[PDB]
Amino acid sequence: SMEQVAMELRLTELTRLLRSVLDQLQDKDPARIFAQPVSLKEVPDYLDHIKHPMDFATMRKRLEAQGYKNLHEFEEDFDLIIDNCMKYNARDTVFYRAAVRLRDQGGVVLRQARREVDSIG
Repeated sequence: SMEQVAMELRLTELTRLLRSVLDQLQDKDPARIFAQPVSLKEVPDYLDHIKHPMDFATMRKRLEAQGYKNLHEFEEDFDLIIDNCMKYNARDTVFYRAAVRLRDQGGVVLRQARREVDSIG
């Protein structure tokens, strides 16, 4: 149907905008601390601590399959990156501190993303 095509075009355009958002957020992680999944070979107890691991590569795979239906879903995954790190790692660590800085800098990007999503529909 044409209605299904139009819905698919909207999903495509949202995907484009989320890819730009994802790039901008990942730039706020210049140390690449959040670039890849925590390795269960290197941190074998991780899943006893963190029930829903997340990282930028994992988000990028979901995005490229058009797996985010709305901005809320995308934000959920970004917040997992930050919140998982702030639980597993202590306050005095470079990991925790990177997460705080990513959260604070990313908030700015996400504030304008939300306006764009709503504005363009």
